[PDB]
Amino acid sequence: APGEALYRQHCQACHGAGRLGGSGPTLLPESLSRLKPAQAREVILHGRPATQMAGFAGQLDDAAADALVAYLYQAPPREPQWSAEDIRASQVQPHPLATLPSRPRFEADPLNLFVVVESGDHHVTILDGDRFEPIARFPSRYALHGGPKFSPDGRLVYFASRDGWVTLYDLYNLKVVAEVRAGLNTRNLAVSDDGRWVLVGNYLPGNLVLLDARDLSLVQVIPAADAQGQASRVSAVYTAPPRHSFVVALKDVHELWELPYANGKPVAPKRLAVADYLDDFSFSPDYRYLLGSSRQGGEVIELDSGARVASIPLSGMPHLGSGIYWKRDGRWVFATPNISRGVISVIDLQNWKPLKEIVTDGPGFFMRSHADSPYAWTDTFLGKKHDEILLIDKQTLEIAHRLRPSPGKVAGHVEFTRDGRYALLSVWDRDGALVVYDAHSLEEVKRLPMNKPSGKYNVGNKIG
Ligand code: HEC
Repeated sequence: APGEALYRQHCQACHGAGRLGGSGPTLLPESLSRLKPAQAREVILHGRPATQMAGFAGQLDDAAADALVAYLYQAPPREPQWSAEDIRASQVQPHPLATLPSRPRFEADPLNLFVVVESGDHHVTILDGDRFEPIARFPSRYALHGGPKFSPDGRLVYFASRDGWVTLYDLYNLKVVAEVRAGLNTRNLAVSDDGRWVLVGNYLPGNLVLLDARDLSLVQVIPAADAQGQASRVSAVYTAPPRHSFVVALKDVHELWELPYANGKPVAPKRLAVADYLDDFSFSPDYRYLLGSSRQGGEVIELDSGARVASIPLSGMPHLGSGIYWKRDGRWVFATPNISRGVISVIDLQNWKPLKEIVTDGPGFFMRSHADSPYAWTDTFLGKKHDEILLIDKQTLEIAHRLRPSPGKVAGHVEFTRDGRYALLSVWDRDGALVVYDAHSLEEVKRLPMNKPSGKYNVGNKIG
């Protein structure tokens, strides 16, 4: 085909042999699932503003650009592999933990640090959570995915990237400890509650990759396949601390997995049959129940027996993974945003009966709160109107307040300081910002300019 030859001559230098990546990102069909071919075409011709991807309009014509786009989105004749041997060969260890002191090199409170993902230019900022000033900034792997995870004591932070790279960062020494490429297209990762294991959930290959959390060395590649042998992508991996287990959502088979690690490296799944494909898990506070979205509403499964105990039909497809729990009149309640409709659904835990449907302007994506806050903070991140953060009173279940940090720009995602006194909102824009708010007065206290900040993650709240 003409695309391949054009690719070798003009592209392989940076995007690598087989489109696996190199200087530039991986360019497999899975890698480009969020990039429409017309957008890829414009990137190839004119480049990406303010990056190392320059335009090629002067080197190739319309037919050559179309040929290249067609090649990038075409499935290869055989699926690319990423073996145990590939994984081990990719490990690097610039600052092994054995060689580093175990003392914070800074004066900021280690438990109030924010890890801030700067997705516009693929950097990470480490923020002093009391001064709201950076103590470190470093370039990350391209297109971080899934939000960072922490070691149990909050000293170490683990990043996963779209194209399969895992990064271990030591917050005390402000240094990259190790990196490894666990797959070719990665969904997210999870850290065991005893701090020993990293479990990586991959789309490509369809597998789980188990790493030693101290140096990102390979422990075992676990192919994702149901009991009948049918291959599957991993949708997401989660930690269930009271069960000392990983819980795995599988994209393409009627199974979900629990991998216990109390007795050692979690290499053997306990398989639980599900009636329908189930991903985007949420866990009840006691981790006895799993709330998932089925390909057909919400499904409540008991983890031990795997029995389906209740079904909750809700408008549109609710984003159960982002839902949160709190006590309202001395009884657990659960609230979830929605991907296609503009509503916040509130469910009663005791009976799994819906309590109230709070109507909003548009579909949202994020939800957060704090023991010290009387509101649940959410958004309409996915709607046509999307510059407002909504504060839903935990008791009245109504939008009590609204926050509009940058009128006209996408506002979304909220994280608090460890004591809940301040809330940090992201304006997801090239001319974006991290906006600090007093969580009780609700007034803007500070604003940090950033290129498309996405999530920020408070050590204290993430490990508490
Ligand atoms: C190195 C100097 C490169 C060469 C030669 C080519 N590309 Fe590239 N490309 C490169 C980088 C560093 C990046 C990432 C830029 C960023 O956002 O930080 C890219 C990006 C792309 C993309 C977008 C991928 C995405 O995930 O959004 C595409 C579609 C792409 N590049 C295609 C492409 C083609 C077809 C090339 C030869 C014709 C080519 N690139 C050359 C680095 C480099």
